[PDB]
Amino acid sequence: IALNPLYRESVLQMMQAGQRVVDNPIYLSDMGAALTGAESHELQDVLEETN
Amino acid sequence: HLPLIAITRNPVFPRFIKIIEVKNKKLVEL
Repeated sequence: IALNPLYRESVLQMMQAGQRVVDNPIYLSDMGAALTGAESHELQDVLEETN
Repeated sequence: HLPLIAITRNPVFPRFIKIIEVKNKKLVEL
């Protein structure tokens, strides 16, 4: 978000790791992977993984 | 003799200026 700004950076300051409000780490990883420009197929493949 | 403040996930390291943003408004009265 500093070297390739796409969306606002306020959401990361609202949702911080020091607030203990990350009840769902999976959502944080999905939100971080959604910012990627990786092709959709690859995203589906990432969802296919079980571990 | 005042009630404890609601730190609410905010560490204040010794000799380190820090900022606190509690969500409650009952602390604004105190």
